[PDB]
Amino acid sequence: SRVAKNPVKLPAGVEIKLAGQQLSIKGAKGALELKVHPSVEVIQDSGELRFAARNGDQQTRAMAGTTRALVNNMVVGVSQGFERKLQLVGVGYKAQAKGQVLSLSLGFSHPVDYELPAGIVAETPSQTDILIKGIDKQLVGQVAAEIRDFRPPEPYKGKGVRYADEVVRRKEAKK
Amino acid sequence: IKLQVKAGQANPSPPVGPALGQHGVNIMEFCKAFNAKTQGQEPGLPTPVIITVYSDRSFTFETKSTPAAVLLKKAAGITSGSARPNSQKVGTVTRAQLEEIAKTKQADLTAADLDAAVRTIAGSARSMGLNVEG
Amino acid sequence: FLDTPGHAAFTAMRARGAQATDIVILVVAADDGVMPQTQEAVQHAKAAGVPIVVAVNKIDKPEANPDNIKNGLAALDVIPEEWGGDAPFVPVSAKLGTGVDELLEAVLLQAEVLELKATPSAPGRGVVVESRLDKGRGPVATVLVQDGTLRQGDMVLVGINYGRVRAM
Amino acid sequence: LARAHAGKLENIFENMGQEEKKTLNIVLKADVRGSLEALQGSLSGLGNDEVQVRVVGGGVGGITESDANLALASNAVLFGFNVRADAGARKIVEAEGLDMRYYNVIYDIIEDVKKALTGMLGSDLRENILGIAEVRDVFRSPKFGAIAGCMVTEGMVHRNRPIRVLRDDVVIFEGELESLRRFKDDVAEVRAGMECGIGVKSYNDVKVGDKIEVFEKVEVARSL
Amino acid sequence: MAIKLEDKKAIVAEVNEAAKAALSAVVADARGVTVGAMTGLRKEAREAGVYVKVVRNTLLKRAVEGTQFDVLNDVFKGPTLIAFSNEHPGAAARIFREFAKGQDKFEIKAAAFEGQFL
Amino acid sequence: MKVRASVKKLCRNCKIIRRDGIVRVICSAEPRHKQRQG
Amino acid sequence: MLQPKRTKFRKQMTGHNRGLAHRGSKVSFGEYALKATSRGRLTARQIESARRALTRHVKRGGKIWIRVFPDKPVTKKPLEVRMGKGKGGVEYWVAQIQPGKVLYEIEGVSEELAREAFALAAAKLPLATSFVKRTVM
RNA sequence: GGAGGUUGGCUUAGAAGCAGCCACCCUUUAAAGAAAGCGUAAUAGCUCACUAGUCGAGUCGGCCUGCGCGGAAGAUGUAAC
RNA sequence: UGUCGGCUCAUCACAUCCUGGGGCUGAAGCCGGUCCCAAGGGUAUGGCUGUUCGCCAUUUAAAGUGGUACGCGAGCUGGG
Ligand SMILES: *C(=O)[C@H](CCSC)NC=O
Ligand SMILES: [Mg+2]
Ligand SMILES: [Mg+2]
Ligand SMILES: [Mg+2]
Ligand SMILES: [Mg+2]
Ligand SMILES: [Mg+2]
Ligand SMILES: [Mg+2]
Ligand SMILES: [Mg+2]
Ligand SMILES: [Mg+2]
Ligand SMILES: [Mg+2]
Ligand SMILES: [Mg+2]
Ligand SMILES: [Mg+2]
Ligand SMILES: [Mg+2]
Ligand SMILES: [Mg+2]
Ligand SMILES: [Mg+2]
Ligand SMILES: [Mg+2]
Ligand SMILES: [Mg+2]
Ligand SMILES: [Mg+2]
Ligand SMILES: [Mg+2]
Ligand SMILES: [Mg+2]
Ligand SMILES: [Mg+2]
Ligand SMILES: [Mg+2]
Ligand SMILES: [Mg+2]
Ligand SMILES: [Mg+2]
Ligand SMILES: [Mg+2]
Ligand SMILES: [Mg+2]
Ligand SMILES: [Mg+2]
Ligand SMILES: [Mg+2]
Ligand SMILES: [Mg+2]
Ligand SMILES: [Mg+2]
Ligand SMILES: [Mg+2]
Ligand SMILES: [Mg+2]
Ligand SMILES: [Mg+2]
Ligand SMILES: [Mg+2]
Ligand SMILES: [Mg+2]
Ligand SMILES: [Mg+2]
Ligand SMILES: [Mg+2]
Ligand SMILES: [Zn+2]
Repeated sequence: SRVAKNPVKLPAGVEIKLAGQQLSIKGAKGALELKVHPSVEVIQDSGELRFAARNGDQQTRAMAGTTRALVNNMVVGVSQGFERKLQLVGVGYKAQAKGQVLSLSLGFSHPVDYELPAGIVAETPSQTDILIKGIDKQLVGQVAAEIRDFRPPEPYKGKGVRYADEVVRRKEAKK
Repeated sequence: IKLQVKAGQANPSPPVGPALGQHGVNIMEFCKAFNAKTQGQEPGLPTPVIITVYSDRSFTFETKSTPAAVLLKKAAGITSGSARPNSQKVGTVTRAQLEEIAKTKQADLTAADLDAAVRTIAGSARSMGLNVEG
Repeated sequence: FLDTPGHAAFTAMRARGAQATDIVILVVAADDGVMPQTQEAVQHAKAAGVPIVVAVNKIDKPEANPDNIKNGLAALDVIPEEWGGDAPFVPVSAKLGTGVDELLEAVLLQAEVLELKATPSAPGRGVVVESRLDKGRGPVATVLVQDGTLRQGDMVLVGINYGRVRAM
Repeated sequence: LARAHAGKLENIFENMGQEEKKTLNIVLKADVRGSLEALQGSLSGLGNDEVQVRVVGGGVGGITESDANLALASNAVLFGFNVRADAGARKIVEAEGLDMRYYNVIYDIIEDVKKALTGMLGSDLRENILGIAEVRDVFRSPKFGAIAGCMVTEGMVHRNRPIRVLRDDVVIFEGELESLRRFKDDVAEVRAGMECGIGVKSYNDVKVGDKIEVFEKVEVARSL
Repeated sequence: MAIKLEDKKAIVAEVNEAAKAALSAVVADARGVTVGAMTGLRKEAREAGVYVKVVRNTLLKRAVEGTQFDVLNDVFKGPTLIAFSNEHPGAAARIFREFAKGQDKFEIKAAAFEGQFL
Repeated sequence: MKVRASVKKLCRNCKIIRRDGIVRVICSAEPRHKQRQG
Repeated sequence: MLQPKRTKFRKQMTGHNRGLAHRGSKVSFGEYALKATSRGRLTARQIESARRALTRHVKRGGKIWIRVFPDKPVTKKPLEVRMGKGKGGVEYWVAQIQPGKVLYEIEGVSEELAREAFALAAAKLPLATSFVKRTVM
């Protein structure tokens, strides 16, 4: 249980609340993150944060390290931020953010308009780059995956929306 | 940029083309390199050239050692290497011929002594389909 | 004006267009870039020893970007009027009619050849552009006069056929 | 005449070197000389190593009686690109079964010539097995000399299929099955595990232990 | 890879035989400019040629067991740039100072001109 | 996706995973190495 | 395939297959062996199939022994034949296998090459097998 | 960090590690493949392999064995306690 | 306990022929091959022959494979 044993090492400006099995983290530049704990973890509080198990079961050992990682994401998510870079490849492919609506042109008859949910915000520095700014990983990653699923990449020419940290296989037509 | 000029391109610019793949600059100003450098080894040696765009258009020519492909082709036989190396000899080479260009190519080669320096060209001539003998 | 087909089965025909043109207009689409047939066309033009003026077409499309064409054509040794300056480039829109007047200005500006025709009073001399057989009036030959003047009722010798012109 | 003779000499030398080729002969008419030369040049790279296409008669203008009965004398296909046949050529085409196609784009002609070329090759005569029988005991019949009383060991045996008799793994006879019997029944098929009587008129050389093999040939053809 | 059968033993024996060289030794930590600058410092092999080498810090303590340059045990932490001279004590300290003048890497750990704790 | 009674690794980058009661092979390099069941 | 050159009698009773193989359970010639751990019988087509699948994998030296011989003839009644009317004719030859019998042996190869090659042979046999090494006692 | 001969030779408008074929050496090193992948029209430019540093105590695999998991598709209606 | 085929009328299974959803491809596109999920609805007319079947002609998105006393004569027929 290497992950569970490791303390969280929270930064300077972070407010911690602990109502037993209910936890909430307050941070500057984005706040209001909270989650509930399963009944088999003890969170001792100090200048740091550390996680321990209650039972000696297999599932308790596995879930002790999951609760540590979830809290670490919350702590970073309020102090720092989470962003996931996307880029478009192809001809005529362009994106444009107009408030809370992100319009994409991905080679269909109609242009797709995607409604960014509350919380995260997207911004387009250029016509072929999308940023998904947010404070939690699950909502940022889920939205970036929904947008990417409109026109996923092709092997023969590589066209389509792709993760900026993604490797795309390529092939050629025979002969 | 690491283009390889060929004995002069002041007037002609078929292979010079210092505008495609790099920020296009003055061609008339840059093409005068063939005059100041004046090649050095006949009007046949293709020499390496390195230029910098600098701030806006400030040209700067460095000129490196001649490539070790024309010396191994235009000085010891046919100027074209064999299609299949190490399978059909292109032309015999003596140890003195390699040592003739070894001192001229004093740039880099990371050689502490001339004993090791010859071994660098030996692997180069083998890849060309030539035959090297001591 | 001579209009030639663009497919690869008509290369000989394209050659026949090169030996009579005195100027080549190379049309290349801005989106599609340089393709095999435009390379073959510039090969024909070089073999003919003739000046080349291009017209980067379909510029009205949002894609456009008539810049990679410059590099591609420079690779085949067709220097733009900029850079060094051998042949003039010009963007046109064909079906919007933007830049067509400038293209015409560029092509008629090629008076550096001086286009001297010798006398128009010489005996006619020309080349056959095409030929066909008509069921009502026999062999019909579409010929481009090169110099001299061709008049009705004149003895003509073309290829191995000869004869005199009933009609023109 | 000189070019025709030189081409004949070269073609005869090459053909005698290789073997023979299957030709597809066409009579081609067009409206303009440029179209005719383009078609002739483009219909030369369509052949293969075993089939080829030949233009036996060209020309410019409508389809006439002369080229109609020139195609009649060469089993040729009569192609007219942007031209029409007159009344007499139409009479001739109706009288016999000559096939005449009209066109206005050269690529339709190319596609049709390719489709016609693809219909002149029918190999892949490899065999696939159906059953094997093993001979044990010998009988005689008035019409068929030697009757092999045998047992089918694998697969199936059908009354009229090509056969292959082999003893000690070497073939001796490659005819077909003529008489198949179950006692006195004249059955058409026997499955493995069943005993039967085999009779072939030309086999005539039967001995216990000889293997009899039954197969079929399926033609998957080739392509260009 | 780097096994303990002979990769640790051979490097220790070679370094021990190299510990009997000139007393002065130069140590630094090159986590900066590319190998070209490292090969630039290797150009001294033609002119000066003191040691131009860097070895594992773990095996550095095991080596130099002859009590000739024992002061380097307490200074070889993290990266090391052991550059023990052969003759003319100095040189390595002076050359690297000029090398560090024209660059931004190189930390210079200590020296070994006779018994001297940095 | 290849469905067989006997699934197993086909190269160095294959992984054996159990997902909701089914043994699967997922490859990060070659998409033909995907397998199900077994 | 494998079968006796001649036999005293053409047919045999089915019999029973009981007991363990106390005789033929040692590595007597080679260094490694394939040993049967379940009882069944090999039909002289599985023996030849497993031999070719075994010698092919080695293809460079090595000596190979076969310790099983099919000497029991079995009959089969043809299709569409009633019960009785005499015993059927001999179709193939089989060998009785009891648990603990050594089937194949090999020497002159590495342990890993023999272990790979006996795996290929065991996939052609209708019974459980195992890999063993030669010991003094 | 991930380099120099070096755009290896041929081919190609142009093939510069990375269209295709042949070969696949040397050099200073701790380490770097005539290169496994992405990208360039060809360059350029982000990776990997490999090596050095930090970390700080376990890690890898086989054998025997109890109970379980897939392999497991049918006809009037659950319908194989 | 009336045995083939035809007519009329059906009902179920899924080991799916079409339509629907997917993975791989030696998948450029248009078409394909193979495997997984899926039983809601659909799923020819004739010439020959007593034929089921089969072979032909011309269609269709497709002309599925099987169980039901090889479904169905106290529902018809009677060519075998
Ligand atoms: C003929 O009677 C045949 C012989 C089998 S082998 C003696 N049996 C059945 O048709
Ligand atoms: Mg197009
Ligand atoms: Mg699920
Ligand atoms: Mg019995
Ligand atoms: Mg006994
Ligand atoms: Mg177990
Ligand atoms: Mg089970
Ligand atoms: Mg059931
Ligand atoms: Mg049911
Ligand atoms: Mg009744
Ligand atoms: Mg009905
Ligand atoms: Mg039911
Ligand atoms: Mg199903
Ligand atoms: Mg199936
Ligand atoms: Mg289906
Ligand atoms: Mg379907
Ligand atoms: Mg599919
Ligand atoms: Mg259905
Ligand atoms: Mg249905
Ligand atoms: Mg239903
Ligand atoms: Mg249902
Ligand atoms: Mg419904
Ligand atoms: Mg009908
Ligand atoms: Mg019918
Ligand atoms: Mg009838
Ligand atoms: Mg039914
Ligand atoms: Mg039933
Ligand atoms: Mg039935
Ligand atoms: Mg019935
Ligand atoms: Mg039925
Ligand atoms: Mg009735
Ligand atoms: Mg009835
Ligand atoms: Mg009645
Ligand atoms: Mg009744
Ligand atoms: Mg009644
Ligand atoms: Mg009757
Ligand atoms: Mg009657
Ligand atoms: Zn894999």
